[PDB]
This record gives sequence, structure tokens and C-alpha cells, in this order.
Amino acid sequence: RFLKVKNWETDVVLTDTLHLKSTLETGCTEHICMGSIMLPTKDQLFPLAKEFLDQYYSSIKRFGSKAHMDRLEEVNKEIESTSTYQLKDTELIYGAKHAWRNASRCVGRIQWSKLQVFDARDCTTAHGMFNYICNHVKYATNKGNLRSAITIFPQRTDGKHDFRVWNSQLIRYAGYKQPDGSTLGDPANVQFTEICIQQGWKAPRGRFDVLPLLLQANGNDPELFQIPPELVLEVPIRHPKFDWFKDLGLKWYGLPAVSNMLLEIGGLEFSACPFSGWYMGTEIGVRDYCDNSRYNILEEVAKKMDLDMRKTSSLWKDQALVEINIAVLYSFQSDKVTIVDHHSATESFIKHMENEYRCRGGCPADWVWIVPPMSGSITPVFHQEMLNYRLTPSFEYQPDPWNTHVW
Amino acid sequence: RFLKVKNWETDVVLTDTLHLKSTLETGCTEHICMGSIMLPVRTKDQLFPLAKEFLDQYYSSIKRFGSKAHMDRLEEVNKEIESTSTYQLKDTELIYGAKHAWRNASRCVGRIQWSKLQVFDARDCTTAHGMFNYICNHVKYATNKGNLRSAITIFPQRTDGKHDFRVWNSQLIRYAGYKQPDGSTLGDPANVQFTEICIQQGWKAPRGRFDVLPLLLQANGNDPELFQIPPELVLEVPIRHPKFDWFKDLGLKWYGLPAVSNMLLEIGGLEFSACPFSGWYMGTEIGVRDYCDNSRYNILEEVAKKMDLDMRKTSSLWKDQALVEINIAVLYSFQSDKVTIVDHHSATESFIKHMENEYRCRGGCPADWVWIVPPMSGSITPVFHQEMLNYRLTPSFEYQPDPWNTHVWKG
Ligand code: HEM
Ligand code: HEM
Ligand SMILES: C[C@H](O)[C@H](O)[C@H]1CNc2nc(N)[nH]c(=O)c2N1
Ligand SMILES: C[C@H](O)[C@H](O)[C@H]1CNc2nc(N)[nH]c(=O)c2N1
Ligand SMILES: CCCSCC(=N)NCCC[C@H](N)C(=O)O
Ligand SMILES: CCCSCC(=N)NCCC[C@H](N)C(=O)O
Ligand SMILES: [Zn+2]
Repeated sequence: RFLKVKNWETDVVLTDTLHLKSTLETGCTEHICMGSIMLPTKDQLFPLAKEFLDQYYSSIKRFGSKAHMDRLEEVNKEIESTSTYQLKDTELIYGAKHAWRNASRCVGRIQWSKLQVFDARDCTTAHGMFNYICNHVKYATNKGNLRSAITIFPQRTDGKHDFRVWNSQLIRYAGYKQPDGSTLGDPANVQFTEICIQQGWKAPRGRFDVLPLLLQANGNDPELFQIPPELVLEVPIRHPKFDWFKDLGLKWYGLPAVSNMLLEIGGLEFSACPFSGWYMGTEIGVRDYCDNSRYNILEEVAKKMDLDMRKTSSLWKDQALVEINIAVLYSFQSDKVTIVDHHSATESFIKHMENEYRCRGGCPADWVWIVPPMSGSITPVFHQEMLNYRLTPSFEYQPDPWNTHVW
Repeated sequence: RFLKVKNWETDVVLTDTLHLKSTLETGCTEHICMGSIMLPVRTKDQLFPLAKEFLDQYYSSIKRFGSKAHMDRLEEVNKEIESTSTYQLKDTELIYGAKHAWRNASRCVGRIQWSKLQVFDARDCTTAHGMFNYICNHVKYATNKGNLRSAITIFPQRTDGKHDFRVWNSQLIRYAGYKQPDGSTLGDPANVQFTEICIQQGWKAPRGRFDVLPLLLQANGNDPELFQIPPELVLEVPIRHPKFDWFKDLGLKWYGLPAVSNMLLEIGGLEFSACPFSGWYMGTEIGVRDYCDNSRYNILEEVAKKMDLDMRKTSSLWKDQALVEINIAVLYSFQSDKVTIVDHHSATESFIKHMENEYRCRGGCPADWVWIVPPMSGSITPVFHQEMLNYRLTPSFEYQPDPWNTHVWKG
């Protein structure tokens, strides 16, 4: 019931008690681990509300206070009468910060308490949503000195009036299937791009076309908006030693902003809640650039480097991988756009993990996601045992809207 | 039930039914995943079911399930258990069991080779000297002048738990580690404790950076005894780099034969506490872990210094650059000397093929992603993108406590 985690590099042992406050289910059983699987009423709502308000009042050191009992009473009446309830600004801010604190797949959580929360619960239309999003984009980007932020649209009601951002991230590049047979641009975005085209987007059909936003308000049909080009900060990719690198014609955007997830606070569901921080280098240089089903550039780069590509054991892929990642970090730093390398990021996460163990009794962490996709064992998180469990408030996956939405 | 796994690079979806034959537990619950945790005498009563399920599997594999020979074997084992409290495997069952323990080993990326395993039956062994002889023969057979062959040597099973055979070494061949008075370590820091034990037992330590440890061997529950593997049987590879001529002057070498010796083999409820097995290296085990862990030889700094990388900031990726070069050197060196080794691209690609074949013909392939994914360049290997299901099938290889913690010293 009390659990130990060991670091095998340092021999440091930490004791986890926080997992006992765990609510949601993992996908694992006593018989089968699913650790590497990507996706494994009024009566219902009040326990969820109480659970949350209890942790909220405990955090401000007012547990069992009159003001605690009063709010619990208030929320109870509101659920009974209206079948839902509304969070106070304080509770919303606390909830959003804690959903991030609880994000077991996020290596950047040392930052969790420094989060700007934009309350967009007064939004009613897709145009309103677009305005809120541009303001988020501009605030967070901050001329390259990035600041974490989340923008929170109205909560789910009867589930027929959902707010959704149809994009998976606020800023992404289009993907196009070619007559040739190949894919132009980002192969991850082919289906979304087609939906944009079908809804009327005039596609430039280039390699790096910033997708339009497809915004859904109050369960209405989604609408298209183009983010002002001047608000989308992009970085051309060059290498500090290879002058040919720029000739590859590569660039990426500065703002990673996940827009397809669901924020659950006190049993309330925020289906539209785009949030953003800043990139760890490997996200672009390893995953976006080198996944075979993404921009898949390893071969071209290796060729420019004149590596022996005849045999896997020359480690030509590995050599080119390192260089691509050097070029990403270098280009972002030169243009003064916040980026973190995987050594620095994982080192900070270990410090955060120890902070969380001593101050909270644990830190839920998904090792499979936390360990960077290159140089795993030369980062300290590789050697760190982690326990994975689900705490609430949380960010949840949700089905893509085009499968749910009735037009 | 059916469980599906997806490869996110290829969209290939596989269906697992094999997990339904799993009996042992994982450490995980519906409330907590322990998938990154390193380590998460029976009765007649419990023994016969274990024997029976094993012999049912064995007899199905040979297409003789429910045969008279199958039924007679069950009766024979049942009577042996009732009468003696244990039973003896036939040589065929032992070979099958050992092959299956490997097939079922969810942390092993090399399992495409599972059916090609030389099994040495050492169940007639009675003394540490006898053990030493068996182990020398295994080393020589497996090494095969660099053309490595998978092998396992199987010593007598546990009886009352007071007469265990154990190899005290974690691997048959490993380098000594010595803690210095100034707190630095000479040699391999992983083996400091075991090295101290050896010295205490009377080993004369050379006290160098790459001293092959003596074997410490326990037979029949007796105090363990020291033996030096004949040096001529210990194949080693000096490490050099194909383009960097200074790499040789780091003084690095490694041994060719990885032979895990501290695990327990379970077959049909029987426990083989001494069962060293060996295959061949995947390059990263040496060039990433053994050389570049901070708690091991930790050579990253010295290599990057010699390469004149910018070491002032992590974001130059100097550690990553040196890491690749070190790993090129390990593969280059083994290949040049004609010692079997496999790179992490080849190994993982072979594992994916094995895994798909296993799904098709066996209904599953239990796999531990945390262990299967190599410790460098994770996502440019296909396994990173492969969803896996981890569960425990028998026969199996298990961890067991280090024997110096549990041994009752006789004197
Ligand atoms: C401040 C800098 C941040 C860094 C360096 C960072 C780092 C990361 C990384 C590397 C991932 C894995 C992404 C992937 O492989 O696709 C991740 C995932 C995640 N992060 Fe963070 N993050 C940051 C900010 C944030 C913020 C502000 C939030 C919420 C307010 C957040 C919540 C999450 C969640 C829910 C995931 C999992 C997303 C998914 O499952 O696809 N992160 N983070
Ligand atoms: C034939 C070539 C083989 C290759 C390339 C290979 C590859 C590997 C690698 C890279 C590991 C992880 C090692 C570590 O990180 O410490 C491993 C683990 C393992 N292998 Fe294999 N292996 C091979 C043969 C074998 C054989 C012959 C057996 C048994 C008959 C076996 C059983 C196991 C087991 C039980 C583990 C987990 C060990 C542990 O938990 O420490 N392997 N294998
Ligand atoms: C199958 C496996 O779970 C999948 O490839 C995961 C592995 N780890 C990951 N880790 C991060 N951070 N992001 C990812 O997309 C993935 N993909
Ligand atoms: C904490 C973590 O489970 C531990 O470092 C594991 C991770 N994956 C591994 N994978 C392999 N193949 N070998 C190892 O020793 C480890 N160590
Ligand atoms: C967006 C806020 C959540 S964490 C921020 C982040 N650093 N990455 C997020 C996911 C981006 C994706 N991996 C990509 O490489 O585009
Ligand atoms: C021994 C047979 C089981 S798997 C074979 C193997 N390829 N490696 C085994 C473990 C070696 C360790 N990683 C080392 O670097 O010495
Ligand atoms: Zn699990």
C-alpha cells in the first residue's frame, strides 16, 4: 500500500503515498501490463465536486472551515437545482494548474505552478473562440520568450452543445496526398487537412502550410479562421557547422499548443481548453523530423553528410539524428525562441520529482513518455523508477470531433 | 478475450489471445502501473498442477496431446511427486522448457533465436569443481572462436531449498571493480560488492581496470568455492574506432560472451537456481550502458574531450555525439575481430518480425517495452513505435535474491 521507487544510478529511494488518492483506472491488471499502449448525472457529479473542493480547501489551509462547508453546501444546491455547477475563478485556476501537475506524460511539470489561465467561459461563438485563441497565441509566444498558458472555454452541459477546437494543436502544418503517391507536408495531418478543404479552406499545397483553425462553439458546426500570419512565430532550421543544412528548406513553429484534449475539474468537463508551453528539442528533431510517418528526413540528411548508408551498423541514422537535433536547438537559440534540450529538461524533472515526493508524497509519471526518444540512458530519467497512476484534475484524451459531431 | 496492439508507424494491428494462458502476476493493478519498476520449497499440493500444465503444453507442442504416452507421463509424474515430493524432467522436456523460458522472456529483444539454443544438461553435477568444469565447457562451446552460439547449462534443481546450486557471479565473465580510499572506483563499479566477496574468499586481485573475475560456485548448498576461468577461454575485444586513431589509446576492451548466471529457471514448478545462459551482445549494451552510464565506466567526458566537442553547455549535444562515436567503435571492433555482435537497428527490426510471427502462430508475444527499446536512438528503431503487452508465461527466467544475502555459512 505504501510504495517505493528507486533510482538505479544514484540509489536514492523515494516512498509514494499519493497513489492511494488515485481515482481513475490505468488499463493494467494483475495479469497484464498495458504501460506501452497509447490509449488504454447528478448522483455522479456531487462526489466528484466534493472530492475536488476538499482538495482545494485543503490547499489553502481552510479544510473543515465554515467557508469550506458553505461552498460545499452551495455547490450541492446548484447541482440539485441545475444538474451542474460553476467553478469560482480561484478553483478554475487551481484546477488547471493541478491537471498539469497530474499529467503523468509531461516531463515539463517543474513549471506547473507558473501557468497563465485565460478564463474564456463567457465565449459564445466561434468568432469569440478565434479572438481568444489569437490572444493566447500572442501572449504565450511573447516575441519568443515563451510563457505557459491555457485558455478555457465553456464546460460541457448536455453534451450536445460542446465547444471544441478541431485542430490537434493550434499551430500545425498541412498534409496532402499526392497524385505521385507520396505525401506533401506533414503526413500526420492528412485527414484534418481534407476536412479543412471540404469545409472550404483554399490550400496553398506547400510543405509547411500553417493549418486554419476549425472552431466549434456551443455544439454548432465548426467554422474556419486563419491565425494572423504575424502571430505565428516560425524558425528556419540551420546547423552551426553544416552550411548545406539550410538548403534542406526546413522550418518549424515556436509554439507547441495542444488543443484536442479535455480538462476535467471537479467532475466538470472542458472539451475545449488549448494549452501551451515550449518545446523540448527532440519533439521536433527526433519525432517530427525523423519518424518515418512524419517528415522522415534521415535519409536526405545522411546523404548530405556522405555517411556510409550501406549497413545499419555504421550507425548512420544515429549520426544524422544527433546533427538534426543539434540544428534544431541551435536555430531556436539563435532566433531567441525558448527551447529546452532533453538533458536539461530531464534533469529538471528529476528535481521536480524529488520536490513532489517530499512535499506531496509522490508524482505520477509515465516512464515510456518521459524518457526522451533519443539517448534514453544518458538522461537521468531512464534510471528512475516511476509509478504511473491517474489523479484528478486531469487532461484526458477525447475522440476526434468529426466522428462524434452531427452536422 | 482479445487484446489489440497497434504499431503507430505502420498502423499494423495485432490481436493477442496468448495473455489468457498467463498465470503469474505483473505488479500492476487497475490503479497503478509498475511497468518501469526493475524488480516488481513448494508443496505436493501446488506442484502437480504446475507439472500438469507444463506437460500438457509439452505434449501439445509435439502433437501428442491426450495420447497414451501423454497420460502415462502424467501418471508417472503424479506418482513420483506423491512418493518423493518432486519429479525429474526427461531430457526432451528440459530442452523444451529451457527454450520456452527464453521464448517467454518479455525483456529479451533477441528472441527470434529462441528455437536455436544449445542445452547442456548438468543435472548429474554434484560439486563446485564439477560446476567449474561444466562452465568452462559452456564458455568454450558458446564462444566458438568468436562465432557465438546460444547456450544454457542447467545444474540440479532445488529440493528443500537448503541444497541449492548457485553461481554467485551475476555473469560468467565480468570485470572486477575496486573502491579506492579516495572514493573513486577502479574497474567496473557494478561489481565492487561481488569483487569484495571474492577477495574475502581469497582471490588475489590484480587491481587493474579490466580484471576478469573468478567464478564463485556453490554446489548442493555448500559454501562457495573460487575458480579462475582459464584465460585462453576468455575472448576479449580491444576497442578502436574506424576513423579516430586516438580511440585505441583510451585503453578500452570488452569480453565477447555475455552470460547471465544469477537467474532462476522455472519449468513445471521445478526451480533451477543455477542455469547460466549466454547469447551474443547487442552493441548498445556495451557502448551505451557499460561504457556510458554514470555508475559504470562513465567514459563520455574523456571521449568528448578528445573529440574537442563544446562541453560548456548540454545543448551542443556533446554527450549524444560522443555516445554515437563510442557505439560505432564497439560495433567496428567486434566486427573487425569477427566476434558476433548485433547493432540495435538490426536487432529491433528482427524483433518486430519475430513478434508478428509470434502473434500469427502463437496468439501473442509478451514484451516489456521499457526493456526492449534500446538506450540510445529509441524512436528511430521500430520497437519504440510498437505497442506491446507484458505478461508472464511459464516456463520462465526469474530474478532471485543475491546468494550472499541468503546463504547459511557452514564454515
Ligand atoms: C513549459 C514547458 C513544457 C515542456 C518542456 C513540456 C514537455 C512535454 C513533453 C516533451 C511532452 C511529450 C509530448 C509528446 O511526445 O508528444 C509533454 C506532454 C504533455 N504535457 Fe507538457 N510540457 C510543457 C508544458 C505543458 C503545459 C503548460 C501543460 C498543461 C497546462 C502540459 C501538459 C501536458 C500533457 C497533458 C501531455 C501529454 C500530451 C499527450 O498525451 O499527447 N505541458 N510535455
Ligand atoms: C542470441 C542473442 C541474444 C541477444 C542479442 C539478446 C538481447 C538481449 C538484451 C539486449 C537484453 C537486455 C540486457 C540488459 O539490458 O541487461 C536481454 C535480456 C534478456 N535475455 Fe536476451 N538476448 C540474446 C539471447 C538470450 C538467450 C540465449 C537467453 C536465454 C536462453 C536470453 C534471455 C534473456 C533474459 C531472461 C533477459 C532479461 C534479463 C534481465 O532481466 O536481466 N537471451 N537480451
Ligand atoms: C507504442 C508507444 O507507446 C508509443 O510509440 C509512444 C512511446 N513513447 C512516447 N513518448 C512520447 N513522449 N511521445 C510519444 O508520442 C510516444 N510514443
Ligand atoms: C527504472 C528503469 O526501469 C530501468 O532503468 C531500466 C529501463 N530499461 C532497461 N532496459 C534494459 N534493456 N536494461 C536495463 O537495465 C534497463 N533499465
Ligand atoms: C502543448 C503543451 C503540452 S506540452 C508542450 C510541448 N512541449 N509539446 C507538446 C506536444 C508537441 C508535439 N510533440 C510536437 O512535437 O509538435
Ligand atoms: C546472457 C544471455 C541473456 S541476454 C544476452 C545479452 N545479449 N546480454 C546479456 C546481458 C549483458 C549486459 N547487458 C552487459 O552489458 O554485460
Ligand atoms: Zn502496467
